[PDB]
Parts: sequence; structure tokens; C-alpha cells
Amino acid sequence: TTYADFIASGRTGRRNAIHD
Amino acid sequence: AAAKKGSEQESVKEFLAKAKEDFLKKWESPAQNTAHLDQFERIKTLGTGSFGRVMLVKHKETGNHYAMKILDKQKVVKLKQIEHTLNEKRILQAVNFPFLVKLEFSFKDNSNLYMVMEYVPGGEMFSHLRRIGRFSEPHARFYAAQIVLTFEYLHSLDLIYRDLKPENLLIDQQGYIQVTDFGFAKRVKGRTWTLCGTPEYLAPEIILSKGYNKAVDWWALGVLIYEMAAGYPPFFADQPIQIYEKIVSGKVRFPSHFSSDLKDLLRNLLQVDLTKRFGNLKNGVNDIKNHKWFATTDWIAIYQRKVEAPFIPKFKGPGDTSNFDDYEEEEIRVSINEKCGKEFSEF
Ligand SMILES: O=C(c1cccc(F)c1)[C@H]1CNC[C@@H]1c1ccc2c(=O)[nH]cnc2c1
Repeated sequence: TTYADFIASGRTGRRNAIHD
Repeated sequence: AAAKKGSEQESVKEFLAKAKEDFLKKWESPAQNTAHLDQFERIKTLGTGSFGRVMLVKHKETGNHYAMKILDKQKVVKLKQIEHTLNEKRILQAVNFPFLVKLEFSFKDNSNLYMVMEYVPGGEMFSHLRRIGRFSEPHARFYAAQIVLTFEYLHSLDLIYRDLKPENLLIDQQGYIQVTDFGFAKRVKGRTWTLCGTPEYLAPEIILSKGYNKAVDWWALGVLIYEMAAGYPPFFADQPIQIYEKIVSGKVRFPSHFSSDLKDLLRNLLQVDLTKRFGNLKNGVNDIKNHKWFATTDWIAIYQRKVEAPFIPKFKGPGDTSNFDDYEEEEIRVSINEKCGKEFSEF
């Protein structure tokens, strides 16, 4: 499932801003 | 429906006109040096960033709790965020809206910049969303409505916010949203070019280095509503480059439990074509406010905080931080030498 794929990904924690 | 110009629109116009008057006064003469570090007792870290942290503090003379953001001037300079930090403070001291966290004091010393804001004890939307999985559409609509009104307010002052995400939205004691983190907010007429934001939330024109305006906030609103209602963002991957490839592709897929009204709103917000993106058309924000998905929303009642919230955060007395994660603490050191004085002179 999409949800399972999300949960197993490296981006379910707080996401840092970018700016370069 | 979203084009009509009855009396209701003139009330909004009158409201926004007075708001701009107040804003401009403060914008043109910013408050500066309105407290000192020793007036606050530092208690616990509430969150962190690349060049600073936010701590729970208690104001000694009143016993009020606040959230004090502490930014290391040298680190700001190294990351080339001087002007953005000046933007943040100048804008935040000038604005006033029910869903905007207030800047109560600001000051600086040899080492650091300080922004003392209201403490919002309910924690980040991010924490609650991840834990519960996803919000119901009525729950998401409630929060979404507040962002819509907030962007209407901000955009009328020629401000762009540029970092909408659950990490940047706090829940207050009444269950309403408080927007914080004005680090990328900017006052600009016409167009700007800075590459900034968070990868999941970036509009295609930002990724493609096109030059852009307030329409990127409305795209970000699309991403936010999707993530609230789905439990995951519309474009995710392990690496940012793959996220960007999905974003510019023009393809979005919706969970089967998304209502048809929700999918329709989201297709108009997650619109790669600026000539077609909701919030960016002739009817402005009113294409959004009059969309079918918001039919049940009483915008005035939202503004007045008369609507019943989906949930009220657990509150264990004042100073309780149980709705926030724990972070590693670090002693504040103030150098005996002034750092970066010229760069931050107007702060
Ligand atoms: O800790 C934070 C932080 C730390 C350093 C830099 C920065 F830009 C932000 C922010 C990031 N998202 C929320 C976090 C936060 C956590 C709590 C409050 C608060 O109680 N009042 C005002 N802003 C707050 C902001």
C-alpha cells in the first residue's frame, strides 16, 4: 500500500528546509 | 459563484484595508530591543533548526511562559540567511491575525539573535498527524480553512510565507492553528527567485528556477490538505531529486477514500499551470473559499474562533511540554566579543 511505502521510507520524520 | 461581488466581499476588503494600515505602521518602524536575555528563565528545548533552537522560557517579571527562538549569528551568516532572518523578524513583529503566533519581544547580544514568541502548548500538527495516521476530511477542512484565511491576510500585505508544512503549524489550547516559522517569509511585489522551502511542498516553478509569486503558497496548501487527509504527502520518495521529478511530472494520485469534492479542489491547487491554479486566478482566494469542499465552512465563524475544534490537546498545567518531543540541550554561551554586528544592526 502507499501508506506502507510511506511508513517504510526515510522521510516520515521532520523534514528539513532547503535553500541552496 | 466565486466571481460575485456582493456586500460580503466589501466587508473583507474593508477588513484587509484596515489590516494593511496597521501592518505598514509597524513595517516602517519595527520594534527593536524590547527585552534582555536575563529577563527569562530557560526551561526546555521545543524544537531545533540549522542555526538555532526554540526553548520554553518563563518571563520573570510576569511569570508568563513563552517560546524563545535563539539564533547563532555566526551560523546564520555561514548559511547565508542574514536577509531572510531580517525578513522574518521585521515581518513577524508587524503582523496580527488570529492564526499567527505573536512575536512578544526581540533582542540580540554578542552571539545570538532572540525572538520571544507566544508558547503554543498543544505541539506541532506534525506530531499529531503522524501519530493518528491521517485526519478525517472534516478535521482537515477545519485546519485548512484557517490557512486559507491566513494566506488571504498575508498575501494582501504583499507577503509570501514559503514554508507551509505540518512541522510549522502549532495547535493551541482551543484546538486552533497557530502558524509559526517565518524564516522564509518575504515582502515582495511582483516576483522573486530564491530557492527555498521544503522538498515535498515546493511548487514546480520553484524547482525549475522560474521566478514565482504567492501562487507557491496555494500549491503548498494543496500539498498540506493532501497530507492531512491521506496521512502521506502527494509526492514522496527517499531522495529529494526523485520528489522533484514527481512534482514537475504533472501526475498526482489520490487515495480511494478521498471524496470527489476533495480530489477536485486538490487538482486545482496542485496545478502545474499557473494560469489554472486556484488562488492565482481572477477570483483570487474566492475560487478556494467557494469551492464545493468548503461548502460547510463558515469563514467568519472560523475567524471568530466560534467553531468547535476536532480535538483539544492534553493540557497538564502551565509549562507542561508533553506535546513536544525531547531534544538534546546545550548551554547558551555569549561571547565577550560582538559577532556580526554590522550584518544584524537593524535587528
Ligand atoms: O523549533 C523550531 C525552530 C528552531 C530553530 C529555528 C527555527 F526556524 C524553528 C520550530 C520549527 N517548527 C516548530 C518549532 C516551534 C515549536 C514551538 C513554538 C512555540 O511554542 N511558539 C512559537 N514558535 C514555535 C516553533
